[PDB]
Amino acid sequence: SISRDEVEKCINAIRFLAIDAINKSKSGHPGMPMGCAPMGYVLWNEVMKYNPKNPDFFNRDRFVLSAGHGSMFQYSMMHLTGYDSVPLDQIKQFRQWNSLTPGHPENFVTPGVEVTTGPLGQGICNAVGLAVAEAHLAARFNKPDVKPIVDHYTYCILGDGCMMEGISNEACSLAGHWGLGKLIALYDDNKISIDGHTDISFTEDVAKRYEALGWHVIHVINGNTDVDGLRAAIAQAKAVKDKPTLIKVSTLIGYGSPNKADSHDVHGAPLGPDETAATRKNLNWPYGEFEVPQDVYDVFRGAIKRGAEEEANWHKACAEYKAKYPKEWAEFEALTSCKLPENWEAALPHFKPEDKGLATRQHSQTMINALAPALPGLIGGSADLAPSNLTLMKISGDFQKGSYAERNLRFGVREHAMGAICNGIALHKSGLIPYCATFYIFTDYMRNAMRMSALSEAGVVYVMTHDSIGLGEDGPTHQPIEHLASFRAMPDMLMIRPAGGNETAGAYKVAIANRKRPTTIALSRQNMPNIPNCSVEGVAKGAYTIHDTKAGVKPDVILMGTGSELELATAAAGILEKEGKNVRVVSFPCWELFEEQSAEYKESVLPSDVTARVSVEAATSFGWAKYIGLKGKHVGIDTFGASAPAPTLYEKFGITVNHVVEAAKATLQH
Amino acid sequence: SISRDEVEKCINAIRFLAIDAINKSKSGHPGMPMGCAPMGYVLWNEVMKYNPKNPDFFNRDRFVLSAGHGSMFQYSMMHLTGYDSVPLDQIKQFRQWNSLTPGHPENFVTPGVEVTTGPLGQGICNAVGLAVAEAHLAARFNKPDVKPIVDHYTYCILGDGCMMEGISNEACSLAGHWGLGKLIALYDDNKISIDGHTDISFTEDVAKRYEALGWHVIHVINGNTDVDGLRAAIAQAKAVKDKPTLIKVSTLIGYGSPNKADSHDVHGAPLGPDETAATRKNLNWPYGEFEVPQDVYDVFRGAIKRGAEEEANWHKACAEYKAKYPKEWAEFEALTSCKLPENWEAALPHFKPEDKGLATRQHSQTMINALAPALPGLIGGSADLAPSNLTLMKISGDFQKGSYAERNLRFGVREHAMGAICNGIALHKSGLIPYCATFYIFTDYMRNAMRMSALSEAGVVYVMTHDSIGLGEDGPTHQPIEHLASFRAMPDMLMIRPAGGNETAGAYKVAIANRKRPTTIALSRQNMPNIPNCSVEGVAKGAYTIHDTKAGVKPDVILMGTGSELELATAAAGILEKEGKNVRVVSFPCWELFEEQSAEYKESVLPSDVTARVSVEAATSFGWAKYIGLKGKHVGIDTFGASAPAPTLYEKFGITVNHVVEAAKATLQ
Repeated sequence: SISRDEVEKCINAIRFLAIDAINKSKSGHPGMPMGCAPMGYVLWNEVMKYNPKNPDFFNRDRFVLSAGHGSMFQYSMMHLTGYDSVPLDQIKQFRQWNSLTPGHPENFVTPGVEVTTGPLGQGICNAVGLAVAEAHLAARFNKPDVKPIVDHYTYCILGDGCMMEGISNEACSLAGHWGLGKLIALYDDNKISIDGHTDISFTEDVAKRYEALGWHVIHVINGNTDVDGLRAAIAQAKAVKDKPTLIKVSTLIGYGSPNKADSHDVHGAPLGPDETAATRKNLNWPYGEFEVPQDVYDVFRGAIKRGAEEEANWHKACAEYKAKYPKEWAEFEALTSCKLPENWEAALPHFKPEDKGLATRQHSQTMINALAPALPGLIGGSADLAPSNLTLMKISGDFQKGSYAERNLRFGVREHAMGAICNGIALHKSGLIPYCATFYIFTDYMRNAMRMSALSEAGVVYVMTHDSIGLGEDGPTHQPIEHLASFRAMPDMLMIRPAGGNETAGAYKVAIANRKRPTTIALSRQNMPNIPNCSVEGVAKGAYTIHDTKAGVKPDVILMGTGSELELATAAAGILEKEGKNVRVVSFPCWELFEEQSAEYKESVLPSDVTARVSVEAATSFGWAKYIGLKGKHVGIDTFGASAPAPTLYEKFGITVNHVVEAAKATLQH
Repeated sequence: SISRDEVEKCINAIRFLAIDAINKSKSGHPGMPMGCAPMGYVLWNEVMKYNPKNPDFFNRDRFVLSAGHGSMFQYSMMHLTGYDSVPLDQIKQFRQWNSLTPGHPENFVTPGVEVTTGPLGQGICNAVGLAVAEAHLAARFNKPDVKPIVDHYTYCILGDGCMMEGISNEACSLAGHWGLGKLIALYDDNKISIDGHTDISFTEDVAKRYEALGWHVIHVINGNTDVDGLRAAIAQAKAVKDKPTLIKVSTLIGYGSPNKADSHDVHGAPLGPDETAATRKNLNWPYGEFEVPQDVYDVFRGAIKRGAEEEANWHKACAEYKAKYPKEWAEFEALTSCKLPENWEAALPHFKPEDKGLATRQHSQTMINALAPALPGLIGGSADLAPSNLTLMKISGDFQKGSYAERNLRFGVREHAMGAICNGIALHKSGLIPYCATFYIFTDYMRNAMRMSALSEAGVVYVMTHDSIGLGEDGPTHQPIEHLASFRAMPDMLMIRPAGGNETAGAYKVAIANRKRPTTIALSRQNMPNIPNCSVEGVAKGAYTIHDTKAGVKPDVILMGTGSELELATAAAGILEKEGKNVRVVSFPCWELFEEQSAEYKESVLPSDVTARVSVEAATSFGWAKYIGLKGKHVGIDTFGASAPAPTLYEKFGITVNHVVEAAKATLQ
């Protein structure tokens, strides 16, 4: 198909597209793309299965750049191979306003970028999730007597920064435990990022750690010019079926640059005009700024016909599968379409006040088991112990090596990777709906992956038990206080705190409907009543009125509560009513959804001329002023907790009916 | 000396103290204390150097329980050996209100508990930092011709949960790289250690991973009864001087329980009455609830006399060192007293408006260099960032194997472990004042360690650059939005966002003064002016007035800003004044310190009858209603950012002088 000199020319086109883009932006990271260009050549021209004119081709191989600062690498490949999202005009707007070439790769901007990377380590974990999705669907759907309808590899390029982050060890431990033989990680072993060389903080035996994790390791000593060995390494990775593979590819950062190759300076600053001149000379490249030779395009643009044929062949496979297995095909199509099934929502049960109250962590278990039969894509699990979490799907077993069709995932004590792996599962874009679960307090371990769900529009459902001092004796290491505020402040993340059974159903209904935005649901250890007028529909409104003393009469005072504290507000209202006050009780399960309601709706709940307002929530008062104002009062806890039984903690910290009444009286004086 | 039989008796006394305590509390984790009891016997009765009547003995070995759910293990040991913080009556109040025996070990509650653990993985990291402290002080102060004045080991017990958490791989990578030969980690390898999960989720070769990280590894195949082998393992760990040692100790969780040993049930629920009587039977233990046999006390309480001797010997070594090295001794004593040097605060420079503006990340570099010569305990560094950041102390070099006396630490891309390591450095209680640094956005990687700083009353200074969309082109993966709010909400963490040089000095003055509470300082990429009336002292008030149109006259509108946005408030004030308004400008560098002021002070800054209020900050509106009210307006950004040059981002997102002016006009109604 191609000569060694024309491969070399193709390799250098990748290099100079990156270099010239970063010179023009005056911002960015040329050294990694210069070192990785040979891998890009092999991956995009010889190995990966994809359709550049259809980034949504179900059975494409997935590529993730975990080393996201090297974004000009991926954009160079995508332009070269004919993706319509990265024409040359977009290369020339790297890092500019409203370009499709942001500084770090972003799935939500650029068709053909699978996930969002940049924060180091996230990408490799997302790749693990993408491989889980492939393995799961392959196991559930492939039949032995016809061609496979699910069969693709997951490729990830990562560097020393990714290898230092603990999240990567977590995820790679899991990938080894699960035997994910279609995950292939290419490690850019170039001895750098931002503090000199790596002999300064990073002298561990990375290949030996990966063996310890259950990976197959292959060493490419010369990733600068050994294209044959890169091809051979990738073939050997494919022949190892039962373990993920790490290809350790030694490169020179900034390869080509006479003066700045193998330096820290080429990591995170443009080469600049002088050195770019010298690099063109040194690599014998006569082509001008952004000018890729036509023969190089005729090579890379071969991906267009090759991808069209791959996709046509997969359609052939699917037609033949459908012929023999129409029922299974119909299920595969309905799932992978990402359309939610007709009537799934009716699976959710309803509660009456007469139903004896349960903890919302128990309601949540009810919801998971109600939904799993209705939602073929529901998949997930815990970092915990589902005894102390209640998050298993009774209809399925445990996902493991040799039982990849099973739907319950056991992450171990790996919160951060669990989140990022879930991102990958959702962003496979095959209709899998990932939920994951731990104590709410341990959201602090996994905060960046959770933010990546919100940024990348990945509808992960975060099911978070033990939401407050209600957990009791484990004490303030385990008791959330700031956490609700922290997620309310986070853009594009729903933070739902249901009070009772209906609102827990309501919380899950919103979470499932939000395929493109994550939902965190804060759940109690302790029992709570089913309060009259709490509803499924009320959750969707974010805040809704559940009591007025007198219909049609403006409240004297508004009491707002959430979750386990809503009952303090309803009880306080009864007391205040007996003194002749007109009280409105508002349940506030989701602030974000209340802000998505009309002005008229928000005013109907919280009339602007009623400033006598109390909020109650076993969490900080921080943020509450948005609704309680300067003249209102919060009943909660703004300090850390303490180690004691929950009923003692509620009394000692003053989270009580009597304090709600006192506060209501204070706000009536203003 | 002691017989095998008397040892066994002592081991069982640990087991039953823990079991009986957890039965009474009806809450807790007996399995790990039952499996680790032999290690406890060896460590407390034979190996560790400590004074149970002086938990502040400078040269004590440090012990950290990383597996913090096993807290009754440590409390049992402390009680048996004579610590006055854990009398029997406190054993009987495990997990109760205001006891000295909280569910997880807490340094701020119980003298003799060194750090706060429970969140898995934190303890091993904090142990790395305690080892760093010891290695550093030893290298700075020990002299080759007299007995050392710094010489102690750092012991950590950790389990499968800590081993699965990424933070521990980060910290153990650093400990290997640094060759921390006085760190000895005892790994409770009790598979069924849950979660996860037996041969579910966790099948990696932990010993091989640790070899990869540069550790020496020892296997104790029978941690249930091989006391001789545990003794030998610890001796071998001490003989390896140039690597941290992992002793992999195979135990049966719940050892002694005939029906629930080696089960998930015994991990995190009390044995209960039936299984406790069975265990009493199975272990041939006749003694009643909380009854430690006197002959077991006479063994364990030997720590009193041994501890007094150890501490007297250390005092002897100190007298001999002082005789020959009186200057160096004076320095050691002043540092290790934890008292801050008189006049250290004078080291901070002052700025005036004609001084050309700089980025607060540059001001912070100035402050670090001003303080380092004045503060002998200043130590710290960065997570792969000191060129973009600017956080090196020019008076010292790089902490590494062979140069432990140096004060700049290079953590690599390991933000979470950096923070926990720093907790350990602080909580060595030897005067070291740790700072650590990264882009503010990456606080999300390290959030639990930061929260542990606040809970544990550790005075770590978090120096966080690139605080906003002012960073520009890296885009929304790197641009903080919710971060200021998230730290404002965190209990007992100061979140300071200085505007200009004076406030940067004032942020550092606050941070260093606070040896028992952490400070996070958010710093800009971009330059900003030195604004008139900004001051060191104003930062300590948290919010303060920097402009009024007319002395004596009540504002019509109050503009409040922080950091790089304070200039937008001052410029907007001038425009509004030219129209005829009276304007007050308030700088809001630290919300926490403002809330510590008197009601009269708060009212002096934010008069209650003036409700026309605008806040401006390149961050979310969330939280700001506390000061702007329902009628006020925020100029900021509540969405994620975007990848473009910073000036473009400020204009597109509406964070401009003109938007402050328009917002102010809207609030005036």
